[PDB]
Amino acid sequence: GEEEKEIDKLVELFAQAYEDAREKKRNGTPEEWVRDAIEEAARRVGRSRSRVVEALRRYAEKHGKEELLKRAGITPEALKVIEKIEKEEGSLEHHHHHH
Repeated sequence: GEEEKEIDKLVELFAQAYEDAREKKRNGTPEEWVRDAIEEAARRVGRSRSRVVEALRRYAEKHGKEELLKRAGITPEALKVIEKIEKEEGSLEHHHHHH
């Protein structure tokens, strides 16, 4: 009905984008395949690459990680790394700037 209207569909396009990334980067990593999938999932709707992260990550908190990995067509060994991609975008501790 009206539940997960902007969340569940944000995992659907991420699934096929992760497949496309794994097929073009055969010698790559699960982190590169999620990283490229998050971009194409955002590009599909015209959003930022950050808003889609909150969506696939919310979905795993609401449905559980075991449901997210099935919906995205990924392994739990790949799903656990998506949290490290979120923290790698959060690299304010690794850099210096004026404030």
